Parts: sequence; C-alpha cells; structure tokens
Amino acid sequence: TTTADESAIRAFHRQMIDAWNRGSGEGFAAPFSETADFITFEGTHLKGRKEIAAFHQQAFDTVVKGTRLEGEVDFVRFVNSQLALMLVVIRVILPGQTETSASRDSLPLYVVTKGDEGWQIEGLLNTRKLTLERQFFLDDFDSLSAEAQRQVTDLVASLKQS
Amino acid sequence: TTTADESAIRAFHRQMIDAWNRGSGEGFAAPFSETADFITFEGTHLKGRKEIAAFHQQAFDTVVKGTRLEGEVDFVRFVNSQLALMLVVIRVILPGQTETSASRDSLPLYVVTKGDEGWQIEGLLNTRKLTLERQFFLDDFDSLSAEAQRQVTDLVASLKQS
Ligand SMILES: [Mg+2]
Ligand SMILES: [Mg+2]
Repeated sequence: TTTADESAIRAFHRQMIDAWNRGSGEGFAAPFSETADFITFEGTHLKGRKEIAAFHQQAFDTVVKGTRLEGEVDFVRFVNSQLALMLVVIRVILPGQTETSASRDSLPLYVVTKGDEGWQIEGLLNTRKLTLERQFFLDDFDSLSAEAQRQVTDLVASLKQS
Repeated sequence: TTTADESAIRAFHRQMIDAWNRGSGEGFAAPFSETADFITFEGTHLKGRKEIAAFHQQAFDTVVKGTRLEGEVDFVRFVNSQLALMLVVIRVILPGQTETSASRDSLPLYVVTKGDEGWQIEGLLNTRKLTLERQFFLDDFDSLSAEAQRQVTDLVASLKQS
C-alpha cells in the first residue's frame, strides 16, 4: 500500500462534496464502480455508478436543490492492499440557512476496492447519525399514544408558522 | 463462490440476533475479525472482536437490558470470491413492550471478507433508518428556535407522565 492509494481514497470524499455543491450527479457518482451498492438514509438502494448519478442529479434538481454539504474524514483503514474502509462525517446546510441542520448529520461508511481499474467505491451506507439525546427523545415520542404524538406534531406545525 | 459461503454470511445475522437476545456479548462479537471496525448509531467506534464483545456485554447488562432484537436479510451480494456485502433489517422491542420502537429501526451494512480463517465480519456500520416523514419532522424541529424546541420537548415530557 502506498501514500498514493490513501490519497486516492480520501479524494473520493472531496469529489463528492464538491459535485453535490455544484449540483452534479455525474460528478457525485464518479468514484463508484459499475456494480456498487449505494444505500440512502431511508433505505433506497441504488445499483451502480449510472443509477447513483441519475438519482442524485434528479435530487439536486429538486428535493435537495440549494443545500450545501460539508464534511471530512473520520477514519481510513486498509484491510489489505486492495480493500479499504473509510468513514466520513457529513453535515448539511439547508437552503436559506447559514448553519447545518442536525437532522441531516451523517456518518457514511465507504467500502473501497482496488480492482483491475484501480480504486473504486463498491459500497456506501449513508445514514443519519443520532445523538443519544435525540435517540431518547425519539424513544419517548414512539412511546406516546398516537393521540399524544398528534399533539406533539401539531405543536411543531403551529410553531413553524409562527 | 458456494452456497456454503452464502449460508455462512447469512448465519452471522442470526448468531448476533440470538446472542443479543440471550445477553451474550461474546456471542454477538463472534462473527467479527480481530481487526474489525464496528460503528454504532451515535458514532462509537469499536475495534476488534474483543472490544465489540466487551462493549456489548456491558450494554446488555445495562442500557439495553431486556430489549429484544428481530431482523432479517435485506440483501447479500458477492463483490468477489472473498468479499461480500450484506444489508440487514433490524428492529428493537424495548423492555415491557410488545411492539418494536421505530426510534430503533436499523439497517446495518456488514462488510465480510474470506481470509485465511474463512468468513469474518471486517466492518459494520449500524445506523438508524429514518422514514421520510420522520426526517421532515426532524428538519422542522431543527428549524425552530431553541425556545420553541423547548416547548416541544416540555410537551413530550408532560405527555409521558401522563
Ligand atoms: Mg403505541
Ligand atoms: Mg436555530
């Protein structure tokens, strides 16, 4: 394993952050292999570079238009000379905002392989990172009756008016 | 690749579910290699079978005592003859309850390698799976002022009395 190997894997996170930020689905998908599994936070499964690009272009044009990503490496480890794991911290600023929304905090795991064509992402699980405090809040919420939950969601709706 | 290979990887999810359910940290850690990365939902990093076992025994004795896991395979794919990805659905019933708490819904990704010693889990990212509806609720919450958030958390606390 080289310094070159490690630099290539790390660069994937920057390639993606920057492509998201300029709204490029193809840029975002570029590090991925043609067979890669991409799993989104709500359990959507995208299969391969092309699907990953198509899904993200559409998203950048609609449901995350105007959002901004920021992020950095949490760890990179080589399992062997042809396989690495990389965990990355990602945060999201929603449009019109200046700060990141905790609701979007993510800690994706990248599974990177060095094949015939060199390093590519073969798997990525992108999930939400919850704080313990947010976890207990959700536990509490789910423990409430549907009627009590509705009081809570109604209060949230009335406050966002408002 | 064999049927045997696939059966071995799948069995890991059952080994873990059953060990959790009988409160065995060593049982839960057994499928893992001595170098494996385990990342919990709030970003805790456990390194290797022994740490994974020590952490989980302590948890089974305290903060998740009396919880029950249920789960099933979502997909298994072989990248090559020595590397597989496996996504698993996990749900949790909190003690005293008969139903699973949505707050605990998880979709872990297992990274499995076939080394000198045969199949072992080398990486696992365990995160919370959010529905789109829960995501938008959290986005709404985080968009509120701290004072509005406090009204919401106070209401939740008053309802769980109650
Ligand atoms: Mg209920
Ligand atoms: Mg604010």
